[PDB]
Amino acid sequence: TLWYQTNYVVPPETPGEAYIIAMGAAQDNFTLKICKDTDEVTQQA
Amino acid sequence: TLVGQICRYYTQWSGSLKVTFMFTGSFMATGKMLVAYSPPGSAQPANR
Amino acid sequence: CVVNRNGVLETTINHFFSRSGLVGVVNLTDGTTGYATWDIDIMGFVQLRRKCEMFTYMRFNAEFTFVTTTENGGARPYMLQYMYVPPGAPKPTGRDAFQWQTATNPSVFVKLTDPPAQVSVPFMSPASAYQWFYDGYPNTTYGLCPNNMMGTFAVRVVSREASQLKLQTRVYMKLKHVRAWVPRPIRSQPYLLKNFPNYDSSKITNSARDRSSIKQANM
Amino acid sequence: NIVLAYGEWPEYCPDTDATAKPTRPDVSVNRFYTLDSKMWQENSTGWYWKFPDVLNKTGVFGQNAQFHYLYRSGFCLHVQCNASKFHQGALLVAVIPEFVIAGRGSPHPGFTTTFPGTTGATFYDPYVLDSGVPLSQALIYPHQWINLRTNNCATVIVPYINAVPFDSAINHSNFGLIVIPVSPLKYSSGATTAIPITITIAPLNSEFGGLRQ
Amino acid sequence: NIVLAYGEWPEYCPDTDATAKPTRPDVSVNRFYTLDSKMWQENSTGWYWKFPDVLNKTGVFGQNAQFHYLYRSGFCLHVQCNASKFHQGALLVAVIPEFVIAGRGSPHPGFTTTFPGTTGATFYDPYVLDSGVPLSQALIYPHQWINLRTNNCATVIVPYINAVPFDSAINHSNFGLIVIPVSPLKYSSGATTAIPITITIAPLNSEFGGLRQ
Amino acid sequence: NIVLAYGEWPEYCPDTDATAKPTRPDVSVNRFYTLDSKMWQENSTGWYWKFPDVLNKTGVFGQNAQFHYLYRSGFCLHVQCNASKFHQGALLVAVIPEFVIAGRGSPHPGFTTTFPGTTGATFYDPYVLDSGVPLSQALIYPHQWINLRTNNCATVIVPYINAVPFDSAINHSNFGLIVIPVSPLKYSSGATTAIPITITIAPLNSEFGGLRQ
Repeated sequence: TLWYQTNYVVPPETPGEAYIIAMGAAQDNFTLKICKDTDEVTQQA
Repeated sequence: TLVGQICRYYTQWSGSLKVTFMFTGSFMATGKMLVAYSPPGSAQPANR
Repeated sequence: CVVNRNGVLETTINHFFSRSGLVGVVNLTDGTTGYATWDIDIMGFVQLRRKCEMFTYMRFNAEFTFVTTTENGGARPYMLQYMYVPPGAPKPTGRDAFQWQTATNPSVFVKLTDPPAQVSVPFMSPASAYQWFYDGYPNTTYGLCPNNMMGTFAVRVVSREASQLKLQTRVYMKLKHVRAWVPRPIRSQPYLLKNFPNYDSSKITNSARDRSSIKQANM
Repeated sequence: NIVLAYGEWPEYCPDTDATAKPTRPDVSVNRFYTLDSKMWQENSTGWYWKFPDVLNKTGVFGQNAQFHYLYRSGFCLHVQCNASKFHQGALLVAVIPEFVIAGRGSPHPGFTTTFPGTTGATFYDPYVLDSGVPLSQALIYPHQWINLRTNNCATVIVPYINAVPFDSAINHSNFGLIVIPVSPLKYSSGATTAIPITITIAPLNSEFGGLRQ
Repeated sequence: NIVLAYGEWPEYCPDTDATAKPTRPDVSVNRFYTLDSKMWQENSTGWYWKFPDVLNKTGVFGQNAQFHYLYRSGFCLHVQCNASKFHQGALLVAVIPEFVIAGRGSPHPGFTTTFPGTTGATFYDPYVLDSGVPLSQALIYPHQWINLRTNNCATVIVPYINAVPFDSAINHSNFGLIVIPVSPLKYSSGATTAIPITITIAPLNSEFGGLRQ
Repeated sequence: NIVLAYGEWPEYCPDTDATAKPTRPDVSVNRFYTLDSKMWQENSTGWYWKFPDVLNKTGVFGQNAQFHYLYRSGFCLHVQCNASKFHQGALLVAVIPEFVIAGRGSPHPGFTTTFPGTTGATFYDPYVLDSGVPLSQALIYPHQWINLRTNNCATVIVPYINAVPFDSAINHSNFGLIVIPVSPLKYSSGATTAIPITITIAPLNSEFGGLRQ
């Protein structure tokens, strides 16, 4: 989750909106297993 | 994301993930946030 | 539920291409041409196309298998011919022309009742590796690389009599000693042309389905 | 600070064949070229270039890429932007090898669509990079964030990534440079509307071989 | 005296994976819990329990099996009964792993049929153990006779018998404890009718990992 | 930077009497609790809390102060506030032992007047601290200025100040934390009206002894 602890404080003459992007990856102990063909692509030829 | 794509192959998987946030505001502003994780047994929290 | 780890023998790049799959279907129908040509291209189905465009420079041998049936199922004994054309030689035109008796074209004579044939092809490009993207010009001359020509097969039944068979032949493909060089992200949009990445920008598919709002984690 | 692509430090020829011969130009060609500076607004959408196509018909290096048909070099991109502390928004610098503009509408693209010249071209579909590739996965490449509250430079060193160890410098194109505004730009009223973006390019170890005319 | 199941002396984790971490509780949880005591009569038929299901919602250990979803422990069952020298009959103490109540009448069993709670459930078919298994062959398991002319205690130590080295403590169930009166009880008239049976349970080397709420 | 009250570095029991025994909790209770954040305006007047009363019914520490009737700990208050460089005004952080709300109007105070709970109470007479004590003399105590042009943190370490070396954690109250805006807050128009104030509390060397229920 992502809660608010204090409302966003601007100085005067500053737009009071912003954006927060989110990034993700995997650590080093990440393992896999039995192969399987995919599902997202649908058609053929 | 990419790690959400190759896991559509490879029927089972395990490991640890990190999540990185970053911010796109002006230099003057300042506000605190709370980034909380919940354990996978139960539902999401309700209050602060 | 799962507490232990697993191995790294299966996530490697040699195993990621190692198992074999279908790539092509041809039809003979001798009654009436009497043969069937087929180009060598791994960009036949979208399932193998979406995997192999995760990279940009690959280097790999290959080995094929020809598995044939009849139309009904009864496999009477005959004798076929699977030829091969290295890139630069002219393809066959009729079933009895003089491109079936040369010495540069390796032939494979196999019956029908025997177990299926098998043959491997070495790496055949003047470059150090193949390319799957080529920016420039060697309108229609855009993006056509002269360094992916690999050859044909030109299946032909062997007779003097013009037998009345109607056959279907499948081609399976396996890769060996694969070394891939640089990565790139996976294509999301569907395909329209066989050799161009065009994507019909009048409508764009998204990468995630929608939901109710941003405050409800339950989808 | 700097981001070195793939860990190379680009070098000269590895004692190649069919050179007896290839010249090594002096510091008359190792100078910081500065291309033109665009303008980035509230509703702007992106830019890209091509290499070594934006350096042609320009300077001393223009007088060697059109009279030689063997070529090899490595570049040092130095993207810099200038803005005060009352603006916001974030750019994205990415150096992608083998950059192909696809084309739209169910129709091959034109000449100036794929070879822009010095003034770089713009996008139409920044969400799918005009190749059917989502921007969410687009950070496998050498990337470096320009974020207008922390830093104002982004230095990328690019080696020679190519299959054949000598290619031409007119028809082929090694890579491209995309700059995509991920965040929209907002600012309080009264201040400057446009914020510039400038580039700086310097060749590292350029070789040449084989002469024309 | 004591009977040690399968020769183990249960231990901690064997340096398991996906723990950086797992806590080891103090002697606040290593105390002798005492469940309720049933009554055994002339026409009684049997009892059984489940582990670790009869220890839930109870004590400090109840406040860890419902806020952790990784679990591992071993138990020390101490069955004791008290009767004077003018009564007769023999019990049977058996600790069976993977105890499944089947169900009867040619029809799945209910919730409280298979998870009894603290007050243990009774049988209906003591001859076939409610799983189609005859009691004549039922001494492969760790067993220990309580015989009312010789001894009055039966101590069983049970290690952690499980396939996955960490399972949950709510849905899964490791084993069960059956107590079957093989002999009927008879006694001369005038004396006490009911004879009690009490239990004692103490965890050995309980671990916990992963927290909820 | 930090301000250490009276020069103590709080420690454990000095080999006390009537302990054979008292437990020392692990790092499950040594985590940074964060209370709620108030809002400070142009006409606001003050806040205060009580310890260890604002930590009850909260977390793991709530599940030990209501099942033990002997208690001893020391706290680490970490007051922090966030405001841009166009605001002004100065706070005051003071940690006063034995803080008594008196009551007004020539009439004892109520329950929630003297035990506030997590949301702290406000003043009515900030000039005389609701005890008849002037604020001009009120800096004998451990104090630390938060001044919005220089610094934004104020760290106070408090030892266990008490007469009897073990007291209860429900009825008695060790000390309190007052935050008084000495300067009024003014700011030019158009900017943010409210400026938050947040707290952070972490126990140091908490002991417990004697169990209930």
